[PDB]
Amino acid sequence: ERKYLELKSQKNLYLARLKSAIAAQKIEEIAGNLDNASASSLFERIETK
Amino acid sequence: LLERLLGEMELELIELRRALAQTIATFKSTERQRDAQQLIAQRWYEKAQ
Ligand SMILES: Nc1ncnc2c1ncn2[C@@H]1O[C@H](COP(=O)(O)OP(=O)(O)O)[C@@H](O)[C@H]1O
Repeated sequence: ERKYLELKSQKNLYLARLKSAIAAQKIEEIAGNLDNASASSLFERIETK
Repeated sequence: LLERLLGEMELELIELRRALAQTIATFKSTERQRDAQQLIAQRWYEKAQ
């Protein structure tokens, strides 16, 4: 029982880190960097249009 | 044939007109891209001053 708690007290902490990084990856790919000039950034794709 | 042939000819010409525009886009796009790099080099040169 004492060993049981030490696991649960950390599980929530790991999930938070996982949700933080996974979201960060999602945001960055949509960065739409203006410098790409290759349509990889959706903004520069608009500029070409 | 004469009526049919010209109809094909007119259809082709606009396709040429559309394609040539895309060439201009890259010609302008790279030129804008070119100016960006030298600006960065200027920053280092200005910083080196
Ligand atoms: N200092 C920089 N930081 C980020 N991106 C840059 C920098 N200098 C140039 N770039 C851009 O990064 C892009 C990488 O090319 P590309 O493979 O088309 O994009 P992606 O990395 O999205 O596949 C280039 O098109 C270029 O315009």
